Amino acid sequence: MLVFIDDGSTNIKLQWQESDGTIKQHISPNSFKREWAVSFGDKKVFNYTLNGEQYSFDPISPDAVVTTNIAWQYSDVNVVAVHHALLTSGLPVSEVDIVCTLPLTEYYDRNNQPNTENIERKKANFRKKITLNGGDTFTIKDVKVMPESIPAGYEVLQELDELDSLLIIDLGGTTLDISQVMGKLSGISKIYGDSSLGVSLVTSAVKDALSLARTKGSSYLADDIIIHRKDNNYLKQRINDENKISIVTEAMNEALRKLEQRVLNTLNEFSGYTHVMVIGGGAELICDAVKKHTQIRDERFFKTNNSQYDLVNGMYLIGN
Repeated sequence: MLVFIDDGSTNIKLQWQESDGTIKQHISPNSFKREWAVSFGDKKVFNYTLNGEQYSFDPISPDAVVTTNIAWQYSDVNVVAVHHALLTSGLPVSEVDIVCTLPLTEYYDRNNQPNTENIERKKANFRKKITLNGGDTFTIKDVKVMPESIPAGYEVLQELDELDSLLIIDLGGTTLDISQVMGKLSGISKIYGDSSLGVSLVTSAVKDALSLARTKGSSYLADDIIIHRKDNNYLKQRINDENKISIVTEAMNEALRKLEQRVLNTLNEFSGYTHVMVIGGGAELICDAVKKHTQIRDERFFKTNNSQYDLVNGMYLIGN
């Protein structure tokens, strides 16, 4: 069994192909604590032992998900989170070969060449043996690693000429990933990552202009205000105050301009691309500005955003 794994900063997504031919997907949390979870036998608990330390699944509010850092990708918890996903996936316990991920700037070095040191370190991490109290665990055999953003653009790359060059612009909640890839994924010419640029720049500007609480509830409100920014009636309906509307609107417009400018300034470091692709949760917010700035023709511009499984699905298409 070959399992494709998107072990990102907020959760674990799996994709694999069953005996017949059906493609299955699964998502699991990244919430684990460094201690034994006790049960009086009333609720289900997962107690693990990895290198020496013990760990347990720590179920928390789907509203308090913690975003992890780069170092997390080489930790014990990373390994436990993957094994836990396999255990709750539905797959039968067994030996499995896997493909996991490393962030763009971790997979590649500043010379745009694959950083062998990091990749090998990622692979060695899954060699640690794991046990589960009260049951058995999967056994990870072969481990391959893929960079994060690029697989999401494979479907498009597949139809490009190897001499063609695709500029993949991936704007997320808190980060920006840009990479120039040769047609059919026949090579990489340049990679660029910014960890302080994302949709949050606009979201925080909105939360601040409304004095919204820190609750995730205000996050949804802010998300909605951004989504429906051009529909003044939607807003009047939401924010009850013509004055608040004007205030939130210009704070939002100001934040978006700064967003567009910062993204374009980074794009100014790339050159030689023939096709452009914009993806990520913030794709809608910069779509127009990049199209105008790159002056690329419509048949050479792509917006393949579909779902949260885009990445792992792309990984699947590449190495199924």
